[PDB]
Amino acid sequence: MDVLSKGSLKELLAHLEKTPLEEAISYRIGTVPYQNVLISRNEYYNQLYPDTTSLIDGVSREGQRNVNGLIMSIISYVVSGSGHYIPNIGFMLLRRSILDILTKHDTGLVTNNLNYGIIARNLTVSKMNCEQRKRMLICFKLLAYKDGNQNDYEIYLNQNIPLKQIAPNFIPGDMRTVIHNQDQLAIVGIPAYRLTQSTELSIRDDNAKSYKLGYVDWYNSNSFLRERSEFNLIRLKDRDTKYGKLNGW
Amino acid sequence: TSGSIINHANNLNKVINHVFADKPLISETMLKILTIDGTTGKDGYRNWLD
Amino acid sequence: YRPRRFKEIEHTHGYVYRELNQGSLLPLVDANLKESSSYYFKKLMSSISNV
Repeated sequence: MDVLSKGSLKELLAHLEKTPLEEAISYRIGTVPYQNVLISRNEYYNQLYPDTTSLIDGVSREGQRNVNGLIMSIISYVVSGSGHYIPNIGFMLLRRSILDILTKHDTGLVTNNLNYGIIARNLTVSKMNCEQRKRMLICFKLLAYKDGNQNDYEIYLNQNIPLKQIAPNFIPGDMRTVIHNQDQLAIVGIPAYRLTQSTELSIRDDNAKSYKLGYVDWYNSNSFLRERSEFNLIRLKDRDTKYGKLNGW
Repeated sequence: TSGSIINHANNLNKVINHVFADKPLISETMLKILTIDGTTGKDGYRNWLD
Repeated sequence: YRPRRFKEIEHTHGYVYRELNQGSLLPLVDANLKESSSYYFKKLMSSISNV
């Protein structure tokens, strides 16, 4: 919910710096990812409604124990709000931030063998919307810069024409590029249209609307932080600053 | 063709008063909506015309 | 300190002419240390003496 609310590149990377890896990993068993299932949608149909479960749903799924599953759990958390079930990763890796895993070699995780095409296909890039594809491409660029695979990232964009048009423009080592970026990455937000307490047909759409309706409740909740009215009560370390720089950028 | 949005809406209300002087309820109701809309400023005046 | 509530127009269309460059006072302090220190100590002492 909090990760889906971020609407700018600066906010997204700032959230990932303060968020540990354990938030990406889920400890609920879930179900196997790719299955043709029948779900109940009584608002629309009397018969059961066919659908296919996927990894970018908002509900936890079972994940492979390899490094591929860990990266695929991080991206699903960013684009869908929930991760997958990969237990016994370890204290050392789980305490690191999401940005450290994606960008830093000191974590101890080796990810240079990853194939962006296979990861995108397993994440069902075809079913993703524009904001979801932009968020995943941000994760790919950070991984490419960590492994020195910038050339491979560019070629993968050349093969996929729709991905090249929406590819965010920022150098993963320079903070000046992040501040200038004006891409809108928000998935949930205050809706200008009429939003009703109604169900959706597919699993992805229904789960997304739950976060959208939950965010509205979160926005008016006491947990939400109102910068306009309570800026002085925020701690100085985590207070918003114009000259905000990620470490090493 | 000329003039600001605020002037366009305010002068229209005065013409409504002159045209509908026999029925004063129209201008009073029209000005009730403008009072709430106009608090935002020029953006609120645009909403009133919309 | 109680936060100030700005009007909705000012949040959307508000602008301020401010010069935000900060000039150092070191050239005055470093050159004249005895004079600068004595002036500020005297001003501070007068305030604290009335607590």
